[PDB]
Amino acid sequence: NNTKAMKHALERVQLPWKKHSFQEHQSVTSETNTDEHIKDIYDDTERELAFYKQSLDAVLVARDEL
Amino acid sequence: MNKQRTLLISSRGVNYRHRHLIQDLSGLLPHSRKEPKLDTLQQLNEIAELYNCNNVLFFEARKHQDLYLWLSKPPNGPTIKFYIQGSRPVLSFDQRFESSPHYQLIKELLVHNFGVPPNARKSKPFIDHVMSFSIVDDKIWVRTY
Amino acid sequence: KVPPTIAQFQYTLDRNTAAETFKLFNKYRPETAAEKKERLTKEAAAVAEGASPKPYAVKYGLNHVVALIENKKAKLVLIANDVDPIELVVFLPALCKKMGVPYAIVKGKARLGTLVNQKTSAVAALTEVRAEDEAALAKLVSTIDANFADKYDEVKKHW
Amino acid sequence: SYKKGAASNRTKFVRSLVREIAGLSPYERRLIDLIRNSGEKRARKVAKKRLGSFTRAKAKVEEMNNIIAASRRH
Amino acid sequence: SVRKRKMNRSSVGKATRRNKDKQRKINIQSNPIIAANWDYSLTMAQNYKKLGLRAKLQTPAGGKETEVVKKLEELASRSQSEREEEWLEKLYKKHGDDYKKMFFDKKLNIYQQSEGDLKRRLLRWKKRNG
Amino acid sequence: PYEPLIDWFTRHEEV
Amino acid sequence: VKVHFDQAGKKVSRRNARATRAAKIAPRPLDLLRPVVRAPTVKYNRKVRAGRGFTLAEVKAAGLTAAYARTIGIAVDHRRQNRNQEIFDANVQRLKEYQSKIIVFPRN
Amino acid sequence: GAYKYLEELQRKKQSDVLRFLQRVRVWEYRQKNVIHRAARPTRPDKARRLGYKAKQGFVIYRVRVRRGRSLRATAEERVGRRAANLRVLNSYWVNQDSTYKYFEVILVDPQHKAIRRDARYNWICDPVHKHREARGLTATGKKSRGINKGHKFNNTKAGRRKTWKRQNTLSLWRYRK
RNA sequence: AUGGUGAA
RNA sequence: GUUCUUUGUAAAGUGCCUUCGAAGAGUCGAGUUGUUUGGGAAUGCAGCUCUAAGUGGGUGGUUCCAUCUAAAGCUAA
RNA sequence: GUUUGACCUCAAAUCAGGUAGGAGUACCCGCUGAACUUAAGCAUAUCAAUAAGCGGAGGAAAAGAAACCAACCGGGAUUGCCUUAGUAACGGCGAGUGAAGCGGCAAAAGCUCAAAUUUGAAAUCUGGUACCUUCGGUGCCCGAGUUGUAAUUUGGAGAGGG
Repeated sequence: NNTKAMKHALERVQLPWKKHSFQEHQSVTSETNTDEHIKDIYDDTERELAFYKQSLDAVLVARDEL
Repeated sequence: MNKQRTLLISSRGVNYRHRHLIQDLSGLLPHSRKEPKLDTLQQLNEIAELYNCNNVLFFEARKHQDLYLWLSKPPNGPTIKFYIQGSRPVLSFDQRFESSPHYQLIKELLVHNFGVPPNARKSKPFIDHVMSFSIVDDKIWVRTY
Repeated sequence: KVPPTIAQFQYTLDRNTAAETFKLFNKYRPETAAEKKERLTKEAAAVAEGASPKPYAVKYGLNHVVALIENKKAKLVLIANDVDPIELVVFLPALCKKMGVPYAIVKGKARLGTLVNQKTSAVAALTEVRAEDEAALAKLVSTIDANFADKYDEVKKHW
Repeated sequence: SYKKGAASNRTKFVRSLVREIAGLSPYERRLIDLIRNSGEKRARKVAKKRLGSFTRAKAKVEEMNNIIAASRRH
Repeated sequence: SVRKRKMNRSSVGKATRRNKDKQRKINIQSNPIIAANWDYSLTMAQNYKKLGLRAKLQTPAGGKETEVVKKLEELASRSQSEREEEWLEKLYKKHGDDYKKMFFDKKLNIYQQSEGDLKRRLLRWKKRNG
Repeated sequence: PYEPLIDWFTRHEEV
Repeated sequence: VKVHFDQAGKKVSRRNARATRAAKIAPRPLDLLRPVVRAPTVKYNRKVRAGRGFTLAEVKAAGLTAAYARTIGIAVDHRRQNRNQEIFDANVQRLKEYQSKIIVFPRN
Repeated sequence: GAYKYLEELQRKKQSDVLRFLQRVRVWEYRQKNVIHRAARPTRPDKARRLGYKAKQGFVIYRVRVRRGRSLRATAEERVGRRAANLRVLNSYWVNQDSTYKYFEVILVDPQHKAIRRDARYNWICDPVHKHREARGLTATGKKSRGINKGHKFNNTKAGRRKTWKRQNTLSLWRYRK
């Protein structure tokens, strides 16, 4: 696998969403959540809550522009 | 401006755990198209020639226990293989996606494919659910609430 | 209401032509089972104690015929309209048209059977012919092509 | 597969002979019209629906053009 | 039983069969040379090895020449038709050994048989005659 | 419903 | 709830059968001469077992003909194929010995 | 060699030639009985290629059946019941109405010396073939019994009761395993 | 429960 | 073993050379309603709607490669 | 010829020849099909692709000569046994359900149609009748059959010729 042709794919395929309003995009990009900090990756305990917290906090970023 | 149509296709042999995922995603997405069947490969690019679909969802059938999914585009789109063991939705993503072109490009596809363009043929004005996208241990996790 | 390739039949050969067909055809009778047997007993009597040419008789199995048209052996073909499954022959007038083999739909499926020692025949054809009747055949053919093929050019059309 | 199925001159002939003798079934009777007015794009759509797979319909629509083109000119 | 009971009760008589000796002591049938050299006290396999001939051709599961000579002993020791011959006489007396002319003839060579077929018959006919 | 059978194949005789 | 009480009898059944088939087929050896075959898969490919029948190819190269083989008590399987050169040699060797072994009685 | 054209003709079923033949006969058979003898088998190609010969002893029946166990089978099953002395050999589709389906089932007299004699058929005279259709031994019954070769027919390859009993009953040897 | 025999 | 008859340009087999060279449709397939299973790639079947191909078609494995030839039938242990 | 004859179709007979039914039913093949009971109430899982009921056979039945299994230095119809294995796999992962390929053995057997013309001769068969060496053969007649009965061919090719 190589990333030379991968950046060629970021050219033609990838569409601008910043020029357009949030109406057309409708996708929240929840930054700073790395989610490798989650305690217990096999037993599935903090994995349920941290994904639930990333989802509902993204609603309020989109609510202001709604 | 955002006008895209989704297309759902499945190979010979799909039921229970895979059809529950096909029949519900086709229902949750209002711009989705439900087609009979297929078998291999170049032909897939000619299906989009008919319906003017801007997206594709192909489910493969191999070693009797696994799952294989292909994901591509109409004109000159590149492919990624997957191996997992009617209200308008809201998307949510991760920091680890934008770290590299390997996951940034899949972030681009999932926005317009698995999500929704607003001007849709079966579009409902009310909201009900939010989508959960995140990466842990190299693979993606999807749940709906 | 009839689709054109069915009732390409019923527009059969006329009275005067028809009789003249049999005028020729009854000349080319296959030997009867009685006759064939006596012929051979005549041989056995002779050949047990002490040369022949190939014998012209008309040809009569649907198979045999569909073999013969398309192989060019056939010269004239006679096709009876009323048949239990019509489909058993519907292709046959077109096949002949395509191999350019002269054909005529005759009236009376039993009437074919006459000329051939059988009960019915659906189809009989005169492949090879005697020297004297060679001209008689080729003229009949022309007669048929006038009063049947050229008269009914619109048999492939009209319901 | 050694005895796959080479075309054969006789069989080819028969297929076409029958193709013209029978005429055309109602969906195909609709289909040739759907070529002559709405284009090969919309023609394939009904064909894919009316038969099973697209591969079936594709080979079907391709046979349609062979009929229409060879009919009017020759 | 119901039906069995009647039978023991009846003065008809059962269809008594003593067929239990013969299921073991089987006489060899197929070969007469083997027949005299086949000890019935011995088993099937044991009999074979006393002869020479193999009983089995594969590797068996589990464990373990006077007659065969007499078998090699037995291993050391058609005309043409009345018309065909008479028809061949007709050819030879017409052409002799000119097979080409004979093959293109119509009066004697009807069934258009080729030289090789014809001369073969002739070589044969010459062996019963001259 | 009743088109004339246009003989698209028998038009040309076989050699 | 089935129980094999018969195990004892059934063998003594099967044995008499072999006896009578031998009484019937006297000088012949009960079974047809089968080939030698490499078994399938990684788990087993170390093993060469018996196979079903010799291939027409093997047969033709041995010196005898398909139908006639069958009548000399050689098994012939027609779907088996010849891909392994070491197999092919080993079978054709097994046949030629067989043909040196056999003593074929005439029809007089 | 008509059976190449006949074959290919019968492929194009909704097409104009065969389409018109249907509407005639479908009325013609609805004139006649339920189960009756038919003279010569209407789709004779199919009859040949299902083991019918045109010799004395082979008997074609035409049968009509309601729409909605299978049809093709009941078709055979019903004729067996009437024409008792004959064995069913096979059946085939001829015509579907809106309410009724029609089959031209083929039958053989086992008692007829013409079939008792000839080699190719006298197998059917063997008493192990009384009511083939009543045991799904017809081509259709064999299909409905899911009897094929492959991965697909693993729970039903050699007796679906034979494979159930084999699994649902404990087996024990003298020297217990 | 199934399948049967009776019955103002 | 003993014999009585075997026939007719009869019936095949092998190798080589040349000339050809057809294999099952209201089926496969697809949609759906039930039934069957422990069956995850609705498996199998039925009903109903539609319904094909011939350098084909069916099934499997990482862009090819392997494998068989359905929709007819018989058959000891 | 307003006669007469072909055929096709439908009948008929206390005509000639046949045959089906019913009994048995352990086993086998279809079809139909519960409930007490098991996880906590019961719709699935579960009793259970059971019992009863229906239809159909045989000395066995069924199955069967790949639209098979495989991923290999490939096997090679089917059935059974041992093993695979309580494994894979499924199951409010629970009552639990539960294979298969390989491997070892038992036994081993393969074949027939439909497919393109006997066309220089339907070469095939049912029956009736007279004889004969009568599980049949022959002659003679009658029919059946060209909407195809025989010979040849079934992919392992095969056929035409030399």
